[PDB]
Amino acid sequence: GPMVHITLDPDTANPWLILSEDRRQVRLGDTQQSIPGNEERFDSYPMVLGAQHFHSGKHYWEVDVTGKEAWALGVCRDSVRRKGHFLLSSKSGFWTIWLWNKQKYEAGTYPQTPLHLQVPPCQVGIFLDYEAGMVSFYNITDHGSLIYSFSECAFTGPLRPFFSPGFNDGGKNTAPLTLCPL
Ligand SMILES: C[C@@H](O)c1ccc2c(c1)N(CCCN(C)C)c1ccccc1S2
Repeated sequence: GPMVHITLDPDTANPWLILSEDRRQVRLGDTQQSIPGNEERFDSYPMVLGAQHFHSGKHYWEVDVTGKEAWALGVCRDSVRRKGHFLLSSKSGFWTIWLWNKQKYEAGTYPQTPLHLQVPPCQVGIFLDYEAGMVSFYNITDHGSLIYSFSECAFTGPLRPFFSPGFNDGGKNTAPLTLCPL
């Protein structure tokens, strides 16, 4: 079925991230880790990919975001740029939504789309339909209501799950993103 056990890919993880031993949780650290500058690693924001690659088909996973003031979630092309600054944009191979400033939910269209959520999500579901060209986000706290769906996505090659537990801010947003057991 579509549900997939996601694990995080340590080789992609920005040095400001701390991954759990089981690679099912990620949080912001208070200082940068000393780790390699390999080509796969995101170097400018606290971002990490799932290890799994999606070439086709339907895939679903859930993430716990309880109480965090910021986070970003979704899917991206494996071929996205890893080094440097960029726009988390569905014009650049990212299909993402995010929260920042405790209450500002946005979809990563270009320009960005403000999202009005009646029930702040504590868990988010991400449904990828490769052949349908869609990435859809569901509010598990609100009986699975639709947060946002990207459609007409140009998918070529493998996609990857995408995560950020926040940006660097001073160490306030310290709780992890946790991949829910399915
Ligand atoms: C504009 C778009 O390209 C972009 C790129 C990288 C990131 C974000 C947005 N934001 C939202 C803006 C935050 N900023 C004002 C300090 C994030 C939200 C949650 C976790 C990480 C991030 S990093």
